[PDB]
Amino acid sequence: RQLAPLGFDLMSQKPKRGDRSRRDDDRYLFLEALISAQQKLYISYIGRSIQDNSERFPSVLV
Amino acid sequence: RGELGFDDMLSRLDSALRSESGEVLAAAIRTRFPVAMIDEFQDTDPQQYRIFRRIWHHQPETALLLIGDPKQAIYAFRGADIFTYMKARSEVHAHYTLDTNWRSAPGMVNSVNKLFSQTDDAFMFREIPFIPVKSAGKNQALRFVFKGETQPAMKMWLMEGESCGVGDYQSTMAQVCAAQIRDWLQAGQRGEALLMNGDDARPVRASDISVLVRSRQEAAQVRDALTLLEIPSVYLSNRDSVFET
Amino acid sequence: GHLASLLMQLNIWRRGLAQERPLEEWLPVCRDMLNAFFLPDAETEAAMTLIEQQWQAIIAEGL
Amino acid sequence: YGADDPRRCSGNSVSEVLDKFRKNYDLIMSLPQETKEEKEFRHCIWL
Amino acid sequence: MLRVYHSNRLDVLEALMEFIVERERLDDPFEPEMILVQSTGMAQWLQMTLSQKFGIAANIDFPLPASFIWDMFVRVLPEIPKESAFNKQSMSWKLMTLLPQLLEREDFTLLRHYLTDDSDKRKLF
Amino acid sequence: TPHQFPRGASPGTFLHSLFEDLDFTQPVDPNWVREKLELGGFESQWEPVLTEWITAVLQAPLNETGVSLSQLSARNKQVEMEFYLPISEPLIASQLDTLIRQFDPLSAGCPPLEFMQVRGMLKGFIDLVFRHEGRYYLLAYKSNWLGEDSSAYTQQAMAAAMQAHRYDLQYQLYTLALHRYLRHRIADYDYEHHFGGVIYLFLRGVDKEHPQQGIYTTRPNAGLIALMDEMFAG
Amino acid sequence: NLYQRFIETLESATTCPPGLPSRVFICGISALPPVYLQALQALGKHIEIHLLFTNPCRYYWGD
Amino acid sequence: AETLDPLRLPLQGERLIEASAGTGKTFTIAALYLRLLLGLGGSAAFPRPLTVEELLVVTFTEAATAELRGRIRSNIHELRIACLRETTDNPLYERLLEEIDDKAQAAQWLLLAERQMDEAAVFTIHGFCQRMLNLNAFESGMLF
Amino acid sequence: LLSDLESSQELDAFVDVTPDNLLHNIQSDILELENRAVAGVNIEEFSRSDNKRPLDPLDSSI
Ligand SMILES: Nc1ncnc2c1ncn2[C@@H]1O[C@H](COP(=O)(O)OP(=O)(O)NP(=O)(O)O)[C@@H](O)[C@H]1O
Repeated sequence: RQLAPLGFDLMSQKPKRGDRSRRDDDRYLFLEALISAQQKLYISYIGRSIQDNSERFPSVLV
Repeated sequence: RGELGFDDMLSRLDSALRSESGEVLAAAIRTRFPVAMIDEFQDTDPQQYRIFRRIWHHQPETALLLIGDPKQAIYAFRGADIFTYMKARSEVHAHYTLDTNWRSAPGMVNSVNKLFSQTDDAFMFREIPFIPVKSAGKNQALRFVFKGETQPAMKMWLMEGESCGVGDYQSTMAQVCAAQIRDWLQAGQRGEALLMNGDDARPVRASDISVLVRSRQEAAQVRDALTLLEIPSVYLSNRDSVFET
Repeated sequence: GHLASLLMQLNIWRRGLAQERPLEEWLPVCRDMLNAFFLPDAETEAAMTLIEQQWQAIIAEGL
Repeated sequence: YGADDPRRCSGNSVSEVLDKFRKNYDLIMSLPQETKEEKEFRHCIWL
Repeated sequence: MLRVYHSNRLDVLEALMEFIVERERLDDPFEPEMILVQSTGMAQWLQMTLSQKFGIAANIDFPLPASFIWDMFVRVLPEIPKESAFNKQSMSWKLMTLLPQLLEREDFTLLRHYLTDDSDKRKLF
Repeated sequence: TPHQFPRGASPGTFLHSLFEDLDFTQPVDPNWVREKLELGGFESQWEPVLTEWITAVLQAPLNETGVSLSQLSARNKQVEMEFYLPISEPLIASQLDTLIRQFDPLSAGCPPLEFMQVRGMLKGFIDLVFRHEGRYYLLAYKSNWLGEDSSAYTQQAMAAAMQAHRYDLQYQLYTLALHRYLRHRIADYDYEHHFGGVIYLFLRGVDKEHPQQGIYTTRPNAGLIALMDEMFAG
Repeated sequence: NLYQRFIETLESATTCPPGLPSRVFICGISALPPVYLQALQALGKHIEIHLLFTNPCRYYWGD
Repeated sequence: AETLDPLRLPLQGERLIEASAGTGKTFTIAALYLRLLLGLGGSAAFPRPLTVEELLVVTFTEAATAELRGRIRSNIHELRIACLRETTDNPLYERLLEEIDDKAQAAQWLLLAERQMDEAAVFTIHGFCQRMLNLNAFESGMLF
Repeated sequence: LLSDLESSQELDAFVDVTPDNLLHNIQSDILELENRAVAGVNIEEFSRSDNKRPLDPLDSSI
């Protein structure tokens, strides 16, 4: 999930270590989910739209 | 209400860029995106070109790549304009061109070249000159074999009679198209009709056959006659609502 | 007679809420509106209390 | 490196780790804090 | 001292916490245990596991790091309010008043162009 | 009057929230009661009276030790304690009701407990826990309108209400929870030595005229507590 | 403004200030601001703080 | 009008590329995207190498946008694999490899781009307008 | 940040993972900080597929 900065925030201009962002948070949640799984990991996603029979794509993480 | 719409989005961005503060806003967009590549540029509104010019016209260290084909400008009804495309074409000094067609068999390319070379200034615009294109070496082997006989790349089905009405034309052509698609499907189900790239081949499925129509009623007239032969078909531009069934 | 009694209220309040007011004048508005327009019940009392609590919190921060 | 040190509780199962910690709890607590240079040296040796 | 416990799995950490709680007992019975968690689900899991191990889990405070840090400010230093004057909710209504008073300034010129066309202080808010 | 005060879920929660943030070692403030009545939305007419009533609660004596709620300092009190109690083997109503009837007469008076098998955790919020003379106690607030007269708040009527709303099992589980918590925390813990009993405080029942009306005190049998602990453990 | 004063008070404190809890646990938190870490480091002298950090990698994998 | 060679096309100022149907207008977008990511072409190249988030691509329809994004992802992956193996079976990738000076750094940049491909700035005109309005509501004068 | 703390005494309590599954293989690769994927730079490395790890067909961890 993407939530861009306000645009006049000064932090995102010159970031330092420890600054939190939603992108890094979700990318690390995906790693936590993998590490915490003890027996089985199940991953699903929509491949083709039911309405138009188009082609969707999986996340860059998957 | 604090709402917004597509045309309202474009108009508001244009107004902002035209206002006094828009200059600053321009940098905000220009520093963000140094290089921008617009595709399908033949369909362009005056607002969109004013925006693109305001942002990327003469500032240094910022490129702009316009890619478009004026012969394909078909969205006039939607607000697009070919005249603004030609204005942009005049305002740009450099021009680049692609020579070879990589899409279709050498038969279709020659067919189109011959059909558009009949007259001079076929597109009746002096700024839209037509030139013949050459097929690529990869497609030289493409063929379509029907019942053991290679079919011509393009086939015009002429209706019979002197004066034909619009409704009679529509009904007769829908029926003829249905019959021909049924024959193609029957001959492909037995492995005869094959789309061949050299030695490789594959039968003609009901999916690879597409019927291009202009209007909705036209598509429905096609679909009814096509279902009369118990042939499955779907209309990709269908905007009907489920609740109307 | 009941419907015409509703609209009358809908009239009065639509004239009262037009004018801008300071924050301390906005305090009794929510309670008066709730008790005038609504007759609470066992289930709705929770929602009405939540409404009053959030309204009071907003105006309390403002004050 | 550091296997003899009571701090390290790395083991093959949860129970082994818990027992290795439980046996040397007092020894761990009593030990003085490691110097920052020692910690960096240990992490460098492990790599 | 500040001791850091590294573990690839959470159960080891939770069992270490269990053993440390059992080894060193709190003198006063009414003194609540302090455990910092940023999510309620983590606190729920910690409670359900500690109760399953010890027999009961109670008097375990679960404050957020910010709330805990402010609480420690309150206790170590004198003349500190219960709640900070500068918070996210109150700075809103303070800036709402301060902004019209500062539009005349040169530095806020851009802001003026933003706040020129507002009618019911929507942009301001 | 307190007896004619409005009742319900929200009035009860408001009455409890009053004591949740009330300081016992200080006299009641009129402005604070007025602000709380403004929050609840009740009539301001109650503000002069309710304040007095609150003091009647704080100064009312307790079990024969004679403890006043005002005598409890902030260090010897714990308000709204949340507890988690695991139940490993399935809890059968029949296998528990028999023991509760054996060791408690209130259960013997009532019909047998009826509920489906449950295995898992048990949650609960104890209203107040406080220690006096190195002896711990359990205090539970109840704002149920037993009757219109003070006679409905006597010992027999309070016991009847306890039996009707099945607060017996409630305070029994609370005692099991407190027992386990004290055994966990207090080094060298003993039930008889350190436990002081259970106190149900009926707010509206509290009257300065009669010391017994409003308060109820009961101590669960140690054998019942031990057998219940063993049952819930395995 | 309170951070530096809070750190300096405990840094120069000869004895443990009254009212602080015996020990603290920090469980389930994989991200903290550097200032909170400085405050907890200064506070660790008087009272013990146990950080439970779920670390996916065994070796040193940061920088 | 000149014949077009994607590697030799200079990327400075305004440039118009016009051609008939099925001539590979869309297909050239990927080659230009790779050139921009790696900063290739010498004199014809951009002054500095760029990142995924700094390249804007504008398409007509949403489906075309998704197609182009997926295809650019695939091309970045294949070119990175080629840079790692220093050999390839495609003529375009072969010419690119001939043009690349250092292949390890190129593979590193391509890896970063492949990881940031979720943030690829490939929009339509209306989506571009909406996104620029939201990201710059302060300058444009809109609501947040 | 944690490494940069001066007055910190840290002990490591890890639990080794046996690579008996695909999921356990991935978790062990993450835990041991080692790379298993084969790029195929060498022609000899690119031809043979033995460099990779065997995957059980019945395995359905991931
Ligand atoms: N250099 C190339 N080498 C190989 N195949 C190519 C090349 N350029 C284009 N193609 C193929 O040509 C076909 C159509 O190319 P495309 O990029 O759609 O041109 P186009 O200008 O977009 N046609 P259109 O969108 O109708 O104007 C696709 O199958 C491409 O894979």
